[PDB]
Amino acid sequence: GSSGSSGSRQAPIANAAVLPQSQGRVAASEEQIQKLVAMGFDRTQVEVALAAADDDLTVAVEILMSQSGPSSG
Repeated sequence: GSSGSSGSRQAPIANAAVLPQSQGRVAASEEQIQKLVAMGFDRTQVEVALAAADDDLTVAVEILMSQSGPSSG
């Protein structure tokens, strides 16, 4: 028959880079750390991400999920 399904477009692929120094203000919220920590993340990881995320959760989560990559760092 027909399998249908035919769409999907414009998706946020790859993480967004962030230059050091300068950009360093409050943002990370406890609610988030918990929303992440609750999921099974580490406060630190949440913060670190939340940072690069720019106070973003939907993004941070992605970072938390795919934080440790195939590299030492």
